[PDB]
Amino acid sequence: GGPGSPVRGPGYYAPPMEGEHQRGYTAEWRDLRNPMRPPEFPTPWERKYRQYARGQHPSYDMVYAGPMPEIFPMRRDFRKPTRWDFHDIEKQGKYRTSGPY
Amino acid sequence: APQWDLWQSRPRSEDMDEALQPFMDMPKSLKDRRYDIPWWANPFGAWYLQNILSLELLKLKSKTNAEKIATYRSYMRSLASGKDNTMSDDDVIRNIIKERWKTLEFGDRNAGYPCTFGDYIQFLNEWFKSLDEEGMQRLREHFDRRIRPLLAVMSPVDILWLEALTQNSPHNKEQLQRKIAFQTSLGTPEFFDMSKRLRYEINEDYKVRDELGPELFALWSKAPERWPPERLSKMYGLDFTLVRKILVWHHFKACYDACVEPDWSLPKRLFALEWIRDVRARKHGLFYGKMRFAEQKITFYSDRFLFRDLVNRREASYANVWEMDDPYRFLQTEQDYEDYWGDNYDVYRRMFPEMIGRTGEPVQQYGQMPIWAGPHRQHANKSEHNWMFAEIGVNVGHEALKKLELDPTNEKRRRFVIRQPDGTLRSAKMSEMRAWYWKEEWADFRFWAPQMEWGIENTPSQADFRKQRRIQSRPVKWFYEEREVRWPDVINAA
Amino acid sequence: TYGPHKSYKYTYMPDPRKLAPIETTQRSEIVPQSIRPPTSYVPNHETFLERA
Amino acid sequence: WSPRDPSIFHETSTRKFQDHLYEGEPLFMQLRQCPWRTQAKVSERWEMDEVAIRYPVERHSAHELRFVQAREQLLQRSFDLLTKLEKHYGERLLLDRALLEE
Amino acid sequence: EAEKHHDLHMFYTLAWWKLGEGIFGVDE
Amino acid sequence: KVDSFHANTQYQHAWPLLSHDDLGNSDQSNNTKNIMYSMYMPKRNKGTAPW
Amino acid sequence: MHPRLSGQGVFPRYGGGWMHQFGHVYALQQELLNAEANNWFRAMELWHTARHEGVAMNVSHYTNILRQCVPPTAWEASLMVLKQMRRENIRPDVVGVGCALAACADANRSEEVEKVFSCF
Amino acid sequence: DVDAEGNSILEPLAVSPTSTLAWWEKWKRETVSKHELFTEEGADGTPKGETFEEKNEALRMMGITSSFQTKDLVPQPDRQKLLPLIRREEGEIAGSLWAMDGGELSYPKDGGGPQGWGVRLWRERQLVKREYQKVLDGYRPVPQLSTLGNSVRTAGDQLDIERSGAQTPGELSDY
Amino acid sequence: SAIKRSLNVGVVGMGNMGVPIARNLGFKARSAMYLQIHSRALSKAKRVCDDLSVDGATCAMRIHDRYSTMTKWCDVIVLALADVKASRHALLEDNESLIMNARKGQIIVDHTTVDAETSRECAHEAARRGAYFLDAPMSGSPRACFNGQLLLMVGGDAETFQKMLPIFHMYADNVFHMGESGSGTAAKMISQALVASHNAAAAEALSMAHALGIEDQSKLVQVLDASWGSSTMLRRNAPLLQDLIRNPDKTPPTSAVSVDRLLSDLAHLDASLPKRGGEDEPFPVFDAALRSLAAASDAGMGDRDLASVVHYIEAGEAELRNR
Amino acid sequence: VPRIYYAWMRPGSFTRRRFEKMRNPFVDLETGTSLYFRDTRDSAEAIAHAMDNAIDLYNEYRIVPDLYPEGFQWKHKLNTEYNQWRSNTWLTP
Amino acid sequence: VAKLQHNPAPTTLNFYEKSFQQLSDVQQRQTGLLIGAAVGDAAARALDGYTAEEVAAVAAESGSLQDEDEDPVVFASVTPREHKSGLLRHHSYTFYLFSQLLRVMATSRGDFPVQYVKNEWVATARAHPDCFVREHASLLHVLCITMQLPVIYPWADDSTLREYASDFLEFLTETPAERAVASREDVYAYTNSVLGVALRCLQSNPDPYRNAAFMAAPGTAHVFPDDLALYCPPAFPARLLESDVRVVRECLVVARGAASFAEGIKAAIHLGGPVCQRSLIVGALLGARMGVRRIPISWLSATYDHVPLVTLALQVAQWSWNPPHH
Amino acid sequence: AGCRINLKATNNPKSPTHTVEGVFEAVKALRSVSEIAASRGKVPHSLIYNIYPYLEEIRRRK
Repeated sequence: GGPGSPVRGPGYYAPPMEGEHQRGYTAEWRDLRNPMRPPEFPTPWERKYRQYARGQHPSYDMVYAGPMPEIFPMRRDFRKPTRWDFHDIEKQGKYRTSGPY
Repeated sequence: APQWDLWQSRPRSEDMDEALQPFMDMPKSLKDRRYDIPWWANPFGAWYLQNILSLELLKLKSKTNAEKIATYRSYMRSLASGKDNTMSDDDVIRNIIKERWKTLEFGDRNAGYPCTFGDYIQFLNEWFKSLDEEGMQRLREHFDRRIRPLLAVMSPVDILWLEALTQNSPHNKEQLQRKIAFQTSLGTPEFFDMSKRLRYEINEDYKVRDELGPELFALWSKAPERWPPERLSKMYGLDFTLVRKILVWHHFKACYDACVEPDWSLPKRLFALEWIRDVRARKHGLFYGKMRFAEQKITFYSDRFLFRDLVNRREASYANVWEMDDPYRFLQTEQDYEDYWGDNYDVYRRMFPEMIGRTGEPVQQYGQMPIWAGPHRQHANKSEHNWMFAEIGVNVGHEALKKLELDPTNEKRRRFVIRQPDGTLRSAKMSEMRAWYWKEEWADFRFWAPQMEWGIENTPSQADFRKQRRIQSRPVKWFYEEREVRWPDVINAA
Repeated sequence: TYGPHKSYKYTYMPDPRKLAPIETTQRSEIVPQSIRPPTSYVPNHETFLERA
Repeated sequence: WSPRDPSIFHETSTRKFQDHLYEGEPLFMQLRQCPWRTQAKVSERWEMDEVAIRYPVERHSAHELRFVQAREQLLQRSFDLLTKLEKHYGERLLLDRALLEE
Repeated sequence: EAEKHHDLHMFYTLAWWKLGEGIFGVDE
Repeated sequence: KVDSFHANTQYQHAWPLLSHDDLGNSDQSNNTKNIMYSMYMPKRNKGTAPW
Repeated sequence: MHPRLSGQGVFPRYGGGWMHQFGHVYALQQELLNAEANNWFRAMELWHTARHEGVAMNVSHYTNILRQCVPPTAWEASLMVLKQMRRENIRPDVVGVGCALAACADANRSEEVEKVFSCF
Repeated sequence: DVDAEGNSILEPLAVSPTSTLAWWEKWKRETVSKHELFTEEGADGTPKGETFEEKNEALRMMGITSSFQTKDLVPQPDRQKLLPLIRREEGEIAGSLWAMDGGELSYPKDGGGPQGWGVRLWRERQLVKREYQKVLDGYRPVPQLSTLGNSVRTAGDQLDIERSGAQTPGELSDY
Repeated sequence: SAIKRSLNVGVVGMGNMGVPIARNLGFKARSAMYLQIHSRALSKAKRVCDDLSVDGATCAMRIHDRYSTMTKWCDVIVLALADVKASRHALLEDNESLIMNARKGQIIVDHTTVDAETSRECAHEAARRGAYFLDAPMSGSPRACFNGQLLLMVGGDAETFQKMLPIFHMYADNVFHMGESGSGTAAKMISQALVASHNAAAAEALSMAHALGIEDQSKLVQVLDASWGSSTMLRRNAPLLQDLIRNPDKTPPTSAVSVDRLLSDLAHLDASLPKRGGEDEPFPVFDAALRSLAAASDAGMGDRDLASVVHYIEAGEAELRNR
Repeated sequence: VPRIYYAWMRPGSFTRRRFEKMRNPFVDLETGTSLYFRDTRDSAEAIAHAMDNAIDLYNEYRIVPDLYPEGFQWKHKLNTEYNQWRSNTWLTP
Repeated sequence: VAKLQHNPAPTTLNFYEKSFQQLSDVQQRQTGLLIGAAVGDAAARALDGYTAEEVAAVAAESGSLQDEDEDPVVFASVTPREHKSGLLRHHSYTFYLFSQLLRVMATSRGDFPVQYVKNEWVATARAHPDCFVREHASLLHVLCITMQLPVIYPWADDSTLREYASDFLEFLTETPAERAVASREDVYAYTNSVLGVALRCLQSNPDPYRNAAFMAAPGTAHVFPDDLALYCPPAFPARLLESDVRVVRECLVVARGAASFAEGIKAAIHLGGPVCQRSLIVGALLGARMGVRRIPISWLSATYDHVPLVTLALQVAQWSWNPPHH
Repeated sequence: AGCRINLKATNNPKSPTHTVEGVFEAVKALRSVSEIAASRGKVPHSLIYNIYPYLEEIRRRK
């Protein structure tokens, strides 16, 4: 990533790494897309959050409110100028259309 | 008048839509030539008077009615046995009625026949026109119960043959008799016998509705705490959905058959979860889909601790939560009940995913800092609009920390503020605070926290910055005034 | 009723905020617009304008 | 702003007071200004407290006393206005003059 | 335009009494 | 005349309570017939969809 | 004069951790299951408060209630507790029944001890 | 008919007392209360009212005698095997079973075509024909004699059926 | 006792000035009416309901095609048809007419401008039935209905008028209680006569301006407005009148309020004025306006705007010559 | 071709069955459908080759493997059954 | 069911009307104690010094009433005798001293030492010397001030609440001249019994008065009704402690018998005497007993300092369940 | 399922039999989970489904 990027290694595979670099890339670096546990805290306060750091949200019966997807015609881009959207910087940008539905 | 029962029909307006295709095809001249006649003066009507006088006989129990009973008993005793007629004197009338219905034929009135196909068709057309919406619904119910079985079993050739019989025209009957295909394919009474089973199933469904609806309606309206829909369905053998739909339909027909508008809250109350799920609005030509999971997350079968957490949450959770349960005890006033359940119910159920006893947060107010300009500038800050400000920076605006950042108990809340168009400074309401984060569209209709288990598995156990924070909060008026503070020593009273 | 669903108040299920009322208030409610009378320096509007 | 208008129904229409929720906006009210008081030959503003809304705990007798005291000020103000209007047109407008004595 | 279901009524022009034995009356 | 011409060509009557999907699948009644249609949609969208 | 413990990191995950709308529930539950509590009047009043507040109570709450009644021998309160458990079909524990029997025996209510040692 | 300010206000006209809605509201009003209905709750933690005996006692206390005294009299739409089969394939047969105000009808379109009465009745005929083939093959019990079937009966077997009990063709064969 | 309920209000006509009333009631009901929408054409009624629903109402709506259902459902009815003949058909003449079939306490209001005798008969037979009838002729354009600015001249029981004020104030700004049993119809008759007279006067005045050689029509209107004589009718018709005079061959536009509308309204005045024995001719300028409007209607221009009188003043004078 | 074409037209689906019904109003859904997406345009020939029995627009493409190759052979009764599948114009046992 | 708005009816009557719906079941009583105390004191203010016969005379004189116009006593329009300034125009000195403790508690966010408010109270006393001498070391004054404390933690045992309140009672009973008091222990015991009564009231107790009598301090049978006094453990100020105990006894009796907040407050005022204190005690007990949603919203809007005071009560209620310092 | 065929390595990529032959060859080579699990000596669902006690079945017997 270089100067401003926090990313430290490629997403999935990389060249062979040695010592602390291999240890970090394999185990210790932040993996923020993990679905079972979030990134791990230092030693004295990982133990006391061990049983909060599993899963995502305790309810597995969540009734989906909100709009239903459109399957025909399928749109490619949903980009419109908006006046009161304070999340437009994030609403922009390509994202993967892969989810539960 | 005031009764307007079936003997003296309510007068109707002209230009009314005709019930049958040939009467949509009426020439207007012939429409006008039609004369306004009572119902019994119709040939078919008069014959039906001859048929229904026995229905009068079974009730109006006059001396003349007893004499007619005697005469009809004598006529019916033509049966060799006679004992069956003797025991059936209470219901010999239905035997004559069945035989009279059988012996009906269409021809010329002036001839030996009672009425023609045209008169019968006119009677049907106008009888239908004389029906209100309730009457039309009852007619369609009769069709469902009686004709659909026979019509479904019967072949199109059989229906055309019956049409020929009704028209009673010798020439067309002879043509059909000439046609070979019409002769061969009619005689399937063994197949037709399925019609009674079909009729029995349709009638038992209608019976479920019309007879088992009022009973469970009364029970659920009396004590919904005692007999809620799930217990009702389990103990009556019916479906959960069918019982709820029966209740809704009965209430709405009670409202519609009167002239009282229905309470739209009932489908929402009996289908809260389904109302949130399946009740979106749609546009033309978009073919919307269905979402099966609210979110993408790891399944609970993948870990022993996720499995235990789900089991504990389910035990602490309801299975079907109704308008009477604990989570709705905050609707202490009838107006609260009505406003929550009538409209904006989607808003209220979406304000928070989890189920709590608040559906929102209380608002409060802040003091305006002293304006040393004074009344020269007291007019400012009053506008035509509500101005909302939400805090940002580090330590604020993180989705992962949303529930902690807008928690009233947190020393570091996000500090939203609303200035009203009258200059008042107030805090934000839970929905306004929640509108500054990413959308969260889901609900939990069965977990109710207060019924969590405790004392078996859930037995929770256990620098001067806190002192400095208490100092910050503490009042500091003593700075202006071990020389301990004492009450004033009164001097004027000495 | 007009809609196919004899069970729904609104057949098209509009967002419950589509129906939320919009109140209003004028700047006149807050502050008035007084008019400062002409002075001997600018007795009339033409003098005001030529001075401007 | 009805959604039946194809220009208001489009996703990028600004004839709305919101976004992502619905299209258009049902009947709503807004108040314009009418700066034409001064077009009139005699314009005046009368300062009187509200009387038509009852205070949270007031009793009917006091709520009526407020109406009475406001009636007194309305009477005096109308008398002054009629005097100045008489000087303006020059005619006689206090034709009755039966109430001011009391 | 919603149909008014006039075929319901057209199906009544037949002589269902011939087969049903008073089919237009109450159920026994 | 403009209002007479501008008819409702845009909206459709809402979904009944227990209505099916446009593909015919349903929840709590139609099980193991329900199909997943998240893989037919385009891989990427140039702006987050309402869902 | 404060909830014994209330905040982040002290309550089970499956409940959603700490929901601030149920702080009263959590404090009431901790006071109900307070093992150091020895005021049987306080126990009865807390059971009534929990009854009103609709917090589900297990057999351990009743066990604590009964345990608080032995030293003073409020055998009648113990019998009322047992009656309420019979009414609600909450099966008492061996230790809870033993506490009731101890209260009655030390109160010399031999008739009541005989009756209790016939239902269980 | 008077608001706080004292002026008159619109009052909705009273509903007909003979209406079912009026009877329901009246019955809710003067009938007995919910808390007087049962004195003690079920034996095991559960409120009384599951068993048909408790249900009937409660209904009598409420002033109505149940038409379904025992579990055997209430119908059960699980047993019906032909109606569900026909419903699943082409649509509901008891159209107007859930109708209100003349809407929510599930009947075929009046325009004779690929979606009309002729085709719908032909397909229903096919399904009932399939079930009749099942009856012939012996998987299903033989149906009883029907009025529509009785209406043909060689024109002479009707007399035999009438002189006999003759509920089933097997009964007629034994006769 | 009764049951808490939302009063049922129905709207019958739905012509040009009928559907705006229903739209205003639907927007401003706030879930207190359960509005009813009657029309001879159920397609028309359903179209009104669908457009109102997609635009967004605050009340439920019920479509009606025949008067019996309206009678039995509605607690209050408002009827705004095109012609007095249709008003009679709906109110009294039809077999299932409302007044002839009115329930105890029901309320009926008519906005169509009908004859004094028609209103008298309607109110009398409603009183016989036990219901209440208010004759409430209205003035204002469909634009004014959309803006909620209509005049209503209600004649009937003060009790029912006071009770119905909340419903009137949803589509009518200026609502007056002229009295009872035809007072509103008399007021509307007088207003229509005055409108006709003032329209004729304005047309003649602008013709005078053109003849004398004034082409600054806006400035003339400003002078008149600030001056001692100026009519709302002149302010309304001034631009069109100049546009139409300056190019005499130009055909007048068509408007909702037309020469035939004025003539039908004034026929009721011609019927209701007294002194038939003395041949009832004491009103010369009113007669002259009637003459000019009749000439305009006979010229095939009866469906156009009231400003068409300019091209037919001299035609009316020629007809007078023919006497 | 739409992007959801395969989900729409997957054999045995609700939408595919509805399409088959609307293409031939009186098929037998259990056997009257087609496995493939190919639009062979011989529907006119199928209706021509096609009393009051179901029509299979894909009959010339269908092969019902004849069960019962052996067993009892009654002389007084044929080896065929009534209500038996109609062969194609080329199919042979 | 929504009526036609022929007049511009207000959507909501009071600012906090809808905010009180968003409070938990216990929080409603937690807030109701404070709000009802304020409402009762503000209702009693206009008739603070009036004797029983004089309040009866006021009721007789104000004899014009509509259907439900109002009762002349609750917010009587009678001209008061003593001209005051600031908050004393609408509240008694006891409630003036009460509100400062409410504010200190709100900003403190839970239990706190008494030194946080010692100086506020002392400044109030220096500001109003006459009321300080008239109401200091009085049983009614001390108890009226001290009813607040339980809302810091609605369910705490009697021992915990009494040890917590010992400091406030120490400072409120300490003399300015260090000369003497009638009986510090008797005042503390009588205050503790009624404080336990209030704790029971917002504990949703079945019979708060009976259970508080059972657990009352030894030798404090007189404050309780003679009916409940049958079972109670045996053993400076201008007014006498016996008079104060009697007055508290009638106020607690009317609180017991009250059928609703307004009826109880009117009954409390009709007795006259120290009406502000009587109505404040009755209002606190009734607000703790039945929630704040039962307080007349018009009375809450009529009280002078409702807009700051309700916010303070909301802060205390929602902070009492998770003090940051614990 | 999903299938992709590359024919650019054949002498005549335009031939018609190639695609069908390739699809049928791939289907022949494909093995079922039942066969795989039977050949390995374990249940079929443990190779497809995420249930946490399946972790014990990939370890050896001890």
